[PDB]
Amino acid sequence: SGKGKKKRGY
Amino acid sequence: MNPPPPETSNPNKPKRQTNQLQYLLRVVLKTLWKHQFAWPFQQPVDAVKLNLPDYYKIIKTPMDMGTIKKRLENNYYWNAQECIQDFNTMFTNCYIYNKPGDDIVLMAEALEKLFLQKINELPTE
Repeated sequence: SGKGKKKRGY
Repeated sequence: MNPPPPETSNPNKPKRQTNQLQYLLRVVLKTLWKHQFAWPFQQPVDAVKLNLPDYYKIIKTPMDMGTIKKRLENNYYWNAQECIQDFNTMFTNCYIYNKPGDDIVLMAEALEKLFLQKINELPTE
């Protein structure tokens, strides 16, 4: 139901 | 399944260059595109890859920055507001699908703040 935790890009 | 992505070129549409449209590509899109939170918004949401089986039950107007970029580049938009509407749709899609406080939502909120700062200086119509 969600996309989860995200890392940032550069 | 995912739907086909939104259309990005139509050779039968009339074409115009305007300061507003140029600014939307060269300042607004470019600034958001390069941001460290941009990557989840640079292409259509792939609900198959991301295992979001309910995504299109609520997201009936998908939008993303890859599509907006291509639309600008192909003179798909006539009125500046068409492009602004697409950015806004991208944000509001995120807020109706994803739980408040999820990382994607906090990323979209930061991008939307930046969008509003750049749109503030849009050229006049």
